[PDB]
Amino acid sequence: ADTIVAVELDTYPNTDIGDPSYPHIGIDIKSVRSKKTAKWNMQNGKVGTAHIIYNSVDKRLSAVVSYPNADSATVSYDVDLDNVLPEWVRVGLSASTGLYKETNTILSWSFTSKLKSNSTHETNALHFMFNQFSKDQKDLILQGDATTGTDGNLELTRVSSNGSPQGSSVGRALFYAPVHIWESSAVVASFEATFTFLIKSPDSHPADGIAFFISNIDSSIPSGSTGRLLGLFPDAN
Amino acid sequence: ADTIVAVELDTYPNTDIGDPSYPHIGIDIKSVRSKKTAKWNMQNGKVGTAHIIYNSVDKRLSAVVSYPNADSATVSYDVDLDNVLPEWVRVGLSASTGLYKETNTILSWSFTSKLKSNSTHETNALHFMFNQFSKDQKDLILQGDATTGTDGNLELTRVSSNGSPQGSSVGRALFYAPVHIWESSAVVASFEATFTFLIKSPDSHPADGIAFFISNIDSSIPSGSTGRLLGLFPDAN
Amino acid sequence: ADTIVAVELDTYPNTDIGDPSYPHIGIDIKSVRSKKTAKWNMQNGKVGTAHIIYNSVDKRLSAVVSYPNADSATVSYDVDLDNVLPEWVRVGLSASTGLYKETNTILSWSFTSKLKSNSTHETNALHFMFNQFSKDQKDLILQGDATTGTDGNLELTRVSSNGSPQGSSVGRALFYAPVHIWESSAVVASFEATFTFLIKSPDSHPADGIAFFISNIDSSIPSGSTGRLLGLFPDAN
Amino acid sequence: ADTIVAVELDTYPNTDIGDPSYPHIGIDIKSVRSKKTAKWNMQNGKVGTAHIIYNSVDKRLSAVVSYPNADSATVSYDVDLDNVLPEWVRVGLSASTGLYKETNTILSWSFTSKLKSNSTHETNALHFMFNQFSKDQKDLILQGDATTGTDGNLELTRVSSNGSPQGSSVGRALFYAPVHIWESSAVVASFEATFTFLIKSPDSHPADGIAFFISNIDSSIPSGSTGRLLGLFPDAN
Ligand SMILES: CO[C@H]1O[C@H](CO)[C@@H](O)[C@H](O)[C@@H]1O
Ligand SMILES: CO[C@H]1O[C@H](CO)[C@@H](O)[C@H](O)[C@@H]1O
Ligand SMILES: [Ca+2]
Ligand SMILES: [Ca+2]
Ligand SMILES: [Ca+2]
Ligand SMILES: [Ca+2]
Ligand SMILES: [Mn+2]
Ligand SMILES: [Mn+2]
Ligand SMILES: [Mn+2]
Ligand SMILES: [Mn+2]
Repeated sequence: ADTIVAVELDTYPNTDIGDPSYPHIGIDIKSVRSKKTAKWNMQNGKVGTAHIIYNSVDKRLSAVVSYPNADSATVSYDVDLDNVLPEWVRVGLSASTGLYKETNTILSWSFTSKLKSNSTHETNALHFMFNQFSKDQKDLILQGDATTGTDGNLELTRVSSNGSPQGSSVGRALFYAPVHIWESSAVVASFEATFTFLIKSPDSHPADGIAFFISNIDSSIPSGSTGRLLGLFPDAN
Repeated sequence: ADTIVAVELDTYPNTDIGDPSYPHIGIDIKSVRSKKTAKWNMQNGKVGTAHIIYNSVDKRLSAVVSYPNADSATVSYDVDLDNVLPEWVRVGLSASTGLYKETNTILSWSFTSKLKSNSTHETNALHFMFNQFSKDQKDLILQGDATTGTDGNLELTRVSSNGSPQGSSVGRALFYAPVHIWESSAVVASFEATFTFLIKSPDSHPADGIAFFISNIDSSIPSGSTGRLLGLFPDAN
Repeated sequence: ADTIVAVELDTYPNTDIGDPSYPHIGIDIKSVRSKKTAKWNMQNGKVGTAHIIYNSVDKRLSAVVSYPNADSATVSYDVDLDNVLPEWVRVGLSASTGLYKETNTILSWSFTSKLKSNSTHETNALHFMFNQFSKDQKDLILQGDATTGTDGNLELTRVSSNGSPQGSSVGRALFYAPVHIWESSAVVASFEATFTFLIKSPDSHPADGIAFFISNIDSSIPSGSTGRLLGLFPDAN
Repeated sequence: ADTIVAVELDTYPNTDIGDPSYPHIGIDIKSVRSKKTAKWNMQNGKVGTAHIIYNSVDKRLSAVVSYPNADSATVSYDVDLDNVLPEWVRVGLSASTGLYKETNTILSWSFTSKLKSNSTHETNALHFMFNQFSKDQKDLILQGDATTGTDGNLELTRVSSNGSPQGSSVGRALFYAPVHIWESSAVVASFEATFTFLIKSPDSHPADGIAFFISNIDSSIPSGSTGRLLGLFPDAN
């Protein structure tokens, strides 16, 4: 199986599997059952922003999600990524819908990674910023129903030509190049991620959510991982 | 008086005011009596690196100092800078010598600051990087005995033409422009600082140390702040 | 007098001093009589973008102004800034109105400067990005009628509370810290500037324009430099 | 065949095919016969730096190579990359040796790319910086004799364990992710590349050289492209 570390923007409460009984953001370490969550007052139809940060000194993964003029939800968790992820990984965005749906539109996404090694100003860095997604985005690996082009945005889950979301959908987008997330002889390693999203739900409740994730290089969507599994996990264990 | 927050690379143990009995790095919040320290195996004559980081989500100030192929000293401390520093500040480097001395040479210094406000991708940033210091460095405010030019380096404390350090010296270098370190309506604020130094001590023990600090805009060297006071504090309270 | 190098977004044709007979962008070297201009199809009421670039290898100052889905105006000019500007300067934005007016609103502004000196990876850099202007913006020097705060934007020229522009107005905003624009022993020096603006003209013709400029550190608005002079030049020579 | 645009640091004069009769840097557009060259006083055994720049406004490709305290060679050439390369490409470094040899060691390599599209602050960027090359560098595609690890450096051509260069060698290193070098609806596109190298020649004359290149995504070393062809071209046409 794959190794996943993720920050979920969970819109649908699947209390049977651990979700609190309200929209929330959480930190998932190899399991859809978040190690820690925070209430999130999701706003249907409004553009929002997520900020994820981490550094090997504090060994603390934190995320902040917010909407213009509104309280922001925050969540942090102590975790040493050296003990969880392989040295090389791929970063990406994932979303899904089940019985209930929503649009999982990504307007922009940026990522920065730095590795300071045992030497004088010897830093390795990787940075990419997407504000516009073209039809043939060769530096993105699209999996499942994810597509680009429609208004220059990234649609993680399927959306009909009229613009309405589809249920039972799952999509992901990973940056093409592998990222060196940590190293034995690293003095300091850190990364920062940001993305703006538009979750619009016409029907009853919105579902199922969007997630920023880090995984093994050769990761792919687990079968039947639509709905509650957010296109990240094979089961709800 | 001034408001100081500093990370000190203390080379001389003044146990009579709280210093551990050995070279150490510490975090000073308005007092030379560190709120927290960590043992530092300073290496006479070798070039070292310091990394200081902070973000408003974790409200945790951390620092890492190291030398090539050698264990690195680390220290962290929970502190909300909103409650301690004014909204606008100046950032700088400080050093001193007392009865015993050392060179407090700075080979490079970089700083990055970011403020994410309540809006879509509305970030304000400031970044500067010095690898070479010229004789007439107009974007630096030099105080006390600090000078630039000698090999394109920054000498915080006085050094004779032959190259030997002087005792009873105090110097500082602050970036010219004020930095917006935090704001009431900020979603995320963070800064990162790095500098490489060369502490060389000919005589007995090395003293007194170097420090990265943040202060009120109009800060200047307190009288008699040579020695143990590191050019930052008026007294040892 | 001051030494000015500027890229003007000239909205009012002052043909008797050399302006082409239509809105244009031009490059001014110590004179409001542009060394080179390009027709600019200015769009009243719409937000636009300006990009200014320069590097010491090509010794070529270029600018591009554009609006979403619209042709963009471009202008370039060969000029070695070493022979025109002092080694240290300040960068800023300037605007004015005369008999006719317009709003000269700045929504964001970023600047990057790099100096590569005679050494291994010895680069000095300066970077700032403003997307939000606060009421007490301490890192900006405001001159004339320039103010910040109204929607978090920068108003270069006077605007009444109801939102209508005033005539006979002149304003400027300069970054606080001096910028090292070039150095005798520099291998490569370069800068890049970007700002989005909103020029709205209720009355007859729009006037007078906005400009990005580089000047001697102690520059201030020349008396009577409203109107055609764009708050940059003492006269029309 | 492949589409190549390259800046060559040519150490061996193959006057038979157009080379000036001395070391030189040149700009190659789909042919080893440089469209333009500049004399280069290459220095055996010393670490040097190369800076390549380009922007779609001036449509000018420039390069600067230099050594500490020494004159630097410069070369520029007007060329619209839109008319020569695919929209998507890969960037890399190439080197070779023939009868005569040299080490083609890369100490560091950084690259920055930006695409400003028809919208408000809608920039796409890619940036990577290598100062240390590890044994298993997964984000680099190594072709031919290129290897990493030896002192954390990148050896483009073969080097015996004792440290001496081999003749008849060819190697390349390309960044893993495709780069979006230009787009029909782009307001401004630009890139910047930098790398420090160490060319050491024990024998007679040094040969054959190093080159920074941009090519179609699926590019590979042309057969028999050792020596004068710098691992870039199939023949000397
Ligand atoms: C012996 O005490 C003196 O010297 C030490 C070391 O230099 C300083 O810390 C102190 O303030 C005094 O000046
Ligand atoms: C003498 O000719 C050979 O050597 C030179 C220099 O090494 C190469 O340029 C050439 O292609 C051949 O291999
Ligand atoms: Ca759920
Ligand atoms: Ca002490
Ligand atoms: Ca005019
Ligand atoms: Ca040759
Ligand atoms: Mn959940
Ligand atoms: Mn101490
Ligand atoms: Mn004009
Ligand atoms: Mn050649």
